[PDB]
Amino acid sequence: VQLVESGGGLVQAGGSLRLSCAVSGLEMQSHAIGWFRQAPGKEREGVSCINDDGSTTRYADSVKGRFTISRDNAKNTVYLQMNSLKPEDTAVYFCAAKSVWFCSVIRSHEFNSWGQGTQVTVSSA
Amino acid sequence: SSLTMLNDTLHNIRTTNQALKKELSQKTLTKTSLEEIALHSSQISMDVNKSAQLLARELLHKEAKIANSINDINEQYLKVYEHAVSSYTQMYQDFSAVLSSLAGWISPGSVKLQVNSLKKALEELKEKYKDKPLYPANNTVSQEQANKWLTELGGTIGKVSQKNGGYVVSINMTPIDNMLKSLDNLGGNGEVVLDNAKYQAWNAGFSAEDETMKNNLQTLVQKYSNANSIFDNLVKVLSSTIS
Repeated sequence: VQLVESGGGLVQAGGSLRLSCAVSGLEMQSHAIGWFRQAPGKEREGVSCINDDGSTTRYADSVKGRFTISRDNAKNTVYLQMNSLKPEDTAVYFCAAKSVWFCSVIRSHEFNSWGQGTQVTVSSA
Repeated sequence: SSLTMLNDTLHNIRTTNQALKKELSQKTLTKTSLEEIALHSSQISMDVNKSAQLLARELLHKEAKIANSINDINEQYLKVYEHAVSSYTQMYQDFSAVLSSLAGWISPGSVKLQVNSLKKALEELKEKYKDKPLYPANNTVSQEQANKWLTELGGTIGKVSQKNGGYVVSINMTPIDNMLKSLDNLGGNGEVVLDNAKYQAWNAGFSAEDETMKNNLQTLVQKYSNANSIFDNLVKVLSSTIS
């Protein structure tokens, strides 16, 4: 199983980014996939999740209404559209997959596979 | 020879009926088991088309012009039981994954339970199978047609639901509704602490829920196999009549 994130970088507060996760090594149509983020000093934090057939998506309170998660079981890709970015959002962003089909509450210790992460840095004036 | 081509296709159906019977007599239906059942019942439907396409009175002498009756048992009976088995099995398998995650949602506190994790998982189960009816696989039918099949599948696993264009036999999610309402009644702040006695009734209750749903599925599998056995007996008579 390999999860590879791209789409991070530098962006001004108020701007937007689209993260992409390339999933290789698992029947993607059967596992929930989510996004976590980890700023240095702070603890890893669940961001978003989408269950195996996409009938439910979940978002942390801190990103509800600003982020949008989507998955393309065909292209083996999961996306996170990140709008209205704030300095609080600065962190390494990880793509992660579960062994089960459902999201439920996003909890790091319930996720089976992890990507290397990609940096998102939001700078305000 | 076309008469013998019919007998070769009728014999291919019984060969598939044989494999179908074995698959359905396994205690646990896996995702692999469902893939095989879909192929067989699909192969059945194909040869039922070629049979009708390709299409002594003593031996003929109840559920079943020869082509307008074999295509009737498959289209309005075998295919219905088949898709009902597929949808309910997928639901039950997804339910079993939630229960498997239950152990990692309990800890001492006297027991602390992650009510929020359990509730949201079951909510996803309900949302996922709201538009996955037992019957029909696509589109809709008349309210009377939907009710005819509810009686045939059972009000335990099915319920007639209104959808765009007509009606369907949906999966009865009352058992999931039962669990969600019970979880709401616990209150809390995302987690709850249950005295040992109350948790014991809930753990055993979860296991009983599982067994009830398993029994629901096995009963439905039984009806599909029974229908397949009636269908095989009809094919039997033909393979010997043409011979």
